Amino acid sequence: VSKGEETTMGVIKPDMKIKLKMEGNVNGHAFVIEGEGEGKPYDGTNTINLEVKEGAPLPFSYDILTTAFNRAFTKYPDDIPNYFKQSFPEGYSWERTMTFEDKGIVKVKSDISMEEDSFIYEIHLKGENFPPNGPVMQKKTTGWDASTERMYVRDGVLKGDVKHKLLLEGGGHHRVDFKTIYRAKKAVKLPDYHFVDHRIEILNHDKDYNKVTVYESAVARNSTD
Amino acid sequence: PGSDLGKKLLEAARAGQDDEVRILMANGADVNATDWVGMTPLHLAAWKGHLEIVEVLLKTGADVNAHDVFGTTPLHLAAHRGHLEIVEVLLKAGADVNAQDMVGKTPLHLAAYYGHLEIVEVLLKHGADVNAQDKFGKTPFDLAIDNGNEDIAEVLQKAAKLN
Repeated sequence: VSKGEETTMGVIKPDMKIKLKMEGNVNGHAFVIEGEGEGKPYDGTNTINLEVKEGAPLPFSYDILTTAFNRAFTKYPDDIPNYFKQSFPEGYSWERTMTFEDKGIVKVKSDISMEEDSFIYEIHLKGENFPPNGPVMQKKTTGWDASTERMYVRDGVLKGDVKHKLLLEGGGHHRVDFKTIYRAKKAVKLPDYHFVDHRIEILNHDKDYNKVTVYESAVARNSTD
Repeated sequence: PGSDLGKKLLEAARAGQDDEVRILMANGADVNATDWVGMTPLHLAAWKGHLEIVEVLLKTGADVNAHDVFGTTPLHLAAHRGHLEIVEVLLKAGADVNAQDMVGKTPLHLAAYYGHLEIVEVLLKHGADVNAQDKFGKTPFDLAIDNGNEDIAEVLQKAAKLN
């Protein structure tokens, strides 16, 4: 364990559980999902098991939800200040807009807190203007490509941008731009410009995606690296 | 429309910097400045529990019934957090006691879920609908039961009796 990682070992353990609830409304359809999982914050991995509690079956691609289901689960080198791990135990919140190539839009916010050895998320997600015959409402997506999020400070908080690609049945893709604001609930040491490389996948699901397992890996690095 | 003073006012309300809020308003800040998820200074002051700032924002023209992109009003936020005096001030200023958010929840749903009995009683007194169903068919009573708020559940069950 490195010097920088040890500074938060008192609060964020090498294994942490996850509990979450999402209230959502996509093209007018309301739903609730609850999740439980676990991850390794210093390895940058996390796994969440999700269940649709209200509004089943979902009439849209589950992929527009998966990146809403916590950058505390990011491997960070010691020379890049770790905005997310520093924020705990108090935690942080984030706000995000995802703009889709066919003018669908998702707006989502999340509150990330900590209780004992668990992170707790409260998520609200709204999707609007998805064309009914587009790949989101027709459930013709396969998953997200690997991505690189650009992290940089503005207005005393951390911003993250992703030029993303939603992969489609048949081999095509759908451009999606992510913009996120991450707000620590206390003063932390702020990082310079850097990257976070992501890979998110659905490992398992039942036919209607009422039950889904999501996995994500995330690693921070400098642009030179 | 977005403005530089508006952005600073949103941040001052978000940060609970009451004196800075007053300075910004004095210099023309738009009291109804709105961020990219629909939050206004009144939303933020209501959530943070800063009663004096809620009052001056309402006095200088803040929209008491503004909703964010998830359908949440300042009254929702104050009922959620248990801010009794702010709930009273918002209602006095015209807040819609039965406003529903994007999943159909009213302020009474939230007060019941989060266990704020005094707020439950204030909302009821001003005509909150005890039988209101969210988009999943659930009433405030259901949410009080779900979260083990038994005293609130009794208040709501008694109030649901019709004649």
